Amino acid sequence: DALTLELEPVVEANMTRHLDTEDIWFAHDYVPFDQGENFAFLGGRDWDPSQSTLPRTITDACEILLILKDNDWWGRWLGRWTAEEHLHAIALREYLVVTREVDPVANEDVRVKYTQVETLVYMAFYERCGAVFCRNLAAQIEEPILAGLIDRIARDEVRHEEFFANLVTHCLDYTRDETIAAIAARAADLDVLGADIEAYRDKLQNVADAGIFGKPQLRQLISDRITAWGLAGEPSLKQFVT
Ligand SMILES: [Mn+2]
Repeated sequence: DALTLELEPVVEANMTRHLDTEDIWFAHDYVPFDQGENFAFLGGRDWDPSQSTLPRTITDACEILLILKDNDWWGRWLGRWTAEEHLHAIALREYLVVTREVDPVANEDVRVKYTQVETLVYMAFYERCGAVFCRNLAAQIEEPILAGLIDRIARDEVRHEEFFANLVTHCLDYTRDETIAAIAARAADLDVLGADIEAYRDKLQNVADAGIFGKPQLRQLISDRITAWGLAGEPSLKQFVT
């Protein structure tokens, strides 16, 4: 269709950029397997609170990320983007279970319509949320392995945002008032990361209190993203700009 055909040269240029500037990392390289130990089923010991040494703010933030991450040139991009997201989820899970920093039972227990433009706009904001969250988190982590891991993730999220946001720029050029309306509607309705997670109210409040991510960070990044599209004085969006 017509939008897909408009976007293909932009998808190509961005895929080309993303590949030529790639600096590939592996989840397994950020996991201190030497510290791992058998659980009680295999003759070791089960988890208990004494095994966790990281601040609860840091582990709450990581559990939120993990939950979110677990859930044609364009096809080439979606496949690449998907694999990067997946990579993040593996690294986080493996770090967490090897180090025993959280109760692994909790996170392993099986018992517990958008237009195309609307979708690209949503993803640009959502990746920017990811990038701010992981940047702020990495900056508060003193444990160097984990700090390294989260910093890798943050750098990928910057790249994700750049890619989606560039597609949105081409949408603003091809089909302006549609794109603006989509930005207005997302700006009004976006919530903090993990707002949809059942029973995470306490964890969200804790990561907000630490300044990693909350309503103030969300409000500012929304203003910055609108501004970065050159839309800061656009009449229907000035109410989301600080
Ligand atoms: Mn991402």
